[PDB]
Order: sequence, then C-alpha cells, then structure tokens
Amino acid sequence: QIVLSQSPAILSASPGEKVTMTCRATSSVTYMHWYQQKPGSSPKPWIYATSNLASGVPARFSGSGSGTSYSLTISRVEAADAATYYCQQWTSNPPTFGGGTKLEIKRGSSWTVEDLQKRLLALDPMMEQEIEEIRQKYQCKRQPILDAIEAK
Amino acid sequence: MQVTLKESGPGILQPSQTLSLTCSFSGFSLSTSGMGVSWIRQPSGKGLEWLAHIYWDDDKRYHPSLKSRLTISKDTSSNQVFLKITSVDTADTATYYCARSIYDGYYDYFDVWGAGTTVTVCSGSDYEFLKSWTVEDLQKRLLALDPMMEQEIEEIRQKYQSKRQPILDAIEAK
Repeated sequence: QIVLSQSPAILSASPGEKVTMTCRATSSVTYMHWYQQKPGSSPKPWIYATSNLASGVPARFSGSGSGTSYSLTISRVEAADAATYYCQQWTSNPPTFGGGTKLEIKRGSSWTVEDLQKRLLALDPMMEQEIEEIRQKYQCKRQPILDAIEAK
Repeated sequence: MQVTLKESGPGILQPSQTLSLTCSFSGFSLSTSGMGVSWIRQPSGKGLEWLAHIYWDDDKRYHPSLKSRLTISKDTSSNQVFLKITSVDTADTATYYCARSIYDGYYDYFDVWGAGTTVTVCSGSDYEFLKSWTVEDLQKRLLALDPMMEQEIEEIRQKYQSKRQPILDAIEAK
C-alpha cells in the first residue's frame, strides 16, 4: 500500500567520503526504519524510529527525515560499510521494505591490513550461500529418480 | 538474557505443495502483550518481501498479494511460530527469515532476526518417463549427479579464490 522507493539503487563510494542515501514513500510515514544486510547473512537492525542507532552501530551513521523524505547518512564511509541498506515502514499494513541501496567501494579491485582483512572475511557467507543453492539444485535433481525407484 | 530465533525448513519442494516452516525462539513469550513475530522472505539477489505476522492476542496479518495462500500459526507454551504456504511455484524459492516486532502503536519495527532458512522450489516437469526404467538404469543417473554437483561447487570455490587473490596479494605486499 505504502511503497518505499530507494535511490540510489547502487552507491559506489571511496573510503572516508561522506555519502547519503534516500528512501521516499507514497504517503506520509510516521517513522522510518533501516536494516543493513551483507550478502549471505541475515539483515541487521541498523536505524530504528527514523534516527535511533541500534546497539553496536557506529557513530558515523545518521538518520534523518520527516513526512515522506527519509535519508540515511554515513559521515565517513569505510570498507566494512559496503552492504545493502533497506528502509522499512509500518505506518500502515502491510509493512513494506525499500528496494535497498547497495553500497559498493570505488576501489574494490592497499588499505590498512585490518580493512583488507575485513573485506576478505565478507566473502565467505556469499560463497556458502551459493554452494548451498547448488546442493538444493541437486537435491531437487535427485528427488525424481529416488521416487521412481521408491515405487517398487 | 537476550533473544534468538531459529528457522527450521524443508530445504526443497516441488510445485503446488504446501511449504511449511517452523520458527523457534527464546528470550520472550507470546503471552506478553506487544509481542509479535512475522515472516519475511528474500529471493536470491533480490529484496526483502514481508509475508505475515502474529501477536500475543492471536491476531494475524498477511501480505495482501498472497493472503489466500498464507496461514500463520503459533504455540505459546512451546515458543514456536509456524508459516504455511500453499500451492507453491518458482516465485517461492527464497531465504525465509523470522523476526520479532514489538507493538506499542508507534514505531513497529523488526528488532531481532533469525538466521533464516533457504527453500528451493524444484521446477517440476513430468517425470513419469523414469518409471519405464528399471532400478539399475535409474541408479546410473543417480550416481552421475554427485560428480556433476561437486564440479559446480569447486567452480564456485575457484571463482571465490580469484576474488580472494587481489586482497591476498594486497596483504602480503605490505
């Protein structure tokens, strides 16, 4: 019913460069919520009640908005931040999510070793997700033959 | 102390079948007013699509687009919440999370998320042809899938090694 619109759909930034992303809605929205999700894992509550940071969210993040103008602002982008951010509302049924902004690093393909290590780890959950979907492809592929055998 | 959620899925289904999901949780009860748990699903490489919800007072909410298919259930003593989806097709292949929302009347948001479960809708052709084959002929094709599967998996491994290599070379350099 209320449709959340996220722009930009994809955002490419440089480490240390302030950015801002927006979510706009058909109708007036009492509160805007934000969720971060790195590929392969569950989403994390990032910003709630339009401008409140969840436990463990870096101070470099910020939320702002009123009416149907809602925006997230990263003060100083860092490599760990690269993820898809979704906006969500519950002003009325049904609750709805935005398209999400995928945050990417300009230079993704010589920082501090901590940063390089962080990006190095982010890779593992994607690969597991991909591998698993290959297992269910063959779990699906396998099932017809089993049933035919299981007949008698 | 804190809240966890765990979703129990079936892995794979064929079309038209009733997909059923379990979500077990700890750290809160659905005997506490304001407590509620909703189902959200995410297609691979696509966005979040909220599904259903349920409250302490047994009050349900549904995606209007799919409500006829959906049904949401709860087990207050057992701390379980069930989502049943009927007559499934390819559009149901997704990763199904399970989340909590506290209803105060003001902000209603999802404060804790389970790990999620991944379901695949077997794109299902007529497979009556097999029933012509005997056991041993069927065993052959069954045996063929395992080497074929592990080759697509090592391909995903090699693909991510080539992604690791620029960062790895960045580490050893300095």
